[PDB]
Amino acid sequence: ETLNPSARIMTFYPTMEEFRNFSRYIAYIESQGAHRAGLAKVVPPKEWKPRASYDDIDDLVIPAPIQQLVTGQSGLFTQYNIQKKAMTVREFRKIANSDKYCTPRYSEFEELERKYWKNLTFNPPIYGADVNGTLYEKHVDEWNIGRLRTILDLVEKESGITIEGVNTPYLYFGMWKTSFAWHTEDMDLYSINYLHFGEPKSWYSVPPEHGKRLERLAKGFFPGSAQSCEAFLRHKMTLISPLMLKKYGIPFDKVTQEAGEFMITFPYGYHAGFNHGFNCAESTNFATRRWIEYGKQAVLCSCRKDMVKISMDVFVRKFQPERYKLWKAGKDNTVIDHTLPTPEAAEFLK
Ligand SMILES: O=C(O)c1ccnc(C(=O)O)c1
Ligand code: NI
Ligand SMILES: [Zn+2]
Repeated sequence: ETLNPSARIMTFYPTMEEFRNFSRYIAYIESQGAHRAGLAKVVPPKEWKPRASYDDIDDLVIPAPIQQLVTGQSGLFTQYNIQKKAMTVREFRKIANSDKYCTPRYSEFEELERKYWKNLTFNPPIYGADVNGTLYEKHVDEWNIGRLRTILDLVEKESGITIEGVNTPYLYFGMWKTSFAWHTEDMDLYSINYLHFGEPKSWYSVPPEHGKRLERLAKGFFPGSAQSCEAFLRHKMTLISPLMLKKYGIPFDKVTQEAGEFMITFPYGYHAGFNHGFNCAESTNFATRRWIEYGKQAVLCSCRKDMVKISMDVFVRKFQPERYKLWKAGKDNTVIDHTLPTPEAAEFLK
């Protein structure tokens, strides 16, 4: 509880030697208290690239682009998705850069941020979100989102189950004012986000240790949603402005991600944000030993079929054998300490 006492978003510039073992570097950033913010930025070494170029992708199909209709006022919004017809990246980029949807002119990011919160209910944009794929070359051995080699691999290993976007990669083609609503990951997992190219993506984050304060507040503002689902934030429809969070005393931080940067999110780290203009991001979830307890305790959406539920059985039997029978008989009373680094970080703590 002494590392990163302010729970602020940290940034890391590893060398190529530090960069190589993905799981070990996550254990390192946690030894530095990065997980306390819920969100960390890792800027990869200059010589690292995941792809020779992106010249060849115009013909790539976005099967289900989503028009984002936002309704609300005074810092509180609900985002509704309108599924559009499939389109090629070529088609998507022409719409993104057209006068009707392009990024407005601005000086500071604080200026663009005001325009985002002022305008998010007007001129609904299109997000090429949740596209099954990867833009990593097959030989890329470091921080390859298609194969991170974390203990999350036990899901597919033990059961054969693949969960799209969770243990497989997703691409996201943004335009100006496209959004991701406030959410934690499925099963309160970690996630990795790489911005392959284009305009920036801005992020807000609430520290895991304060996640419950955010839920209590969301539940107050959206009482119908709360009555009808145990975890409605997981619908990823709820936008809440940082001025509202400030007004109700929720600690949050912000950060802008540029092309070529990774963002890590941590178990129970609520995050939200928006794209600045035409870009492309890739992400997936992953786990460390610390996640197992979060997985066991995650409150899952109780109202949608096709919602992600992972069996924790394999993880408890393997990594917590002494609590297995207790947990099974429904008696495992463990309280999560959000400040604690993952066991794998021992190495870096003397
Ligand atoms: O679309 C995004 O940018 C984004 C960012 C962070 N997280 C998610 C998610 O679906 O968890 C989506
Ligand atoms: Ni996310
Ligand atoms: Zn639900």
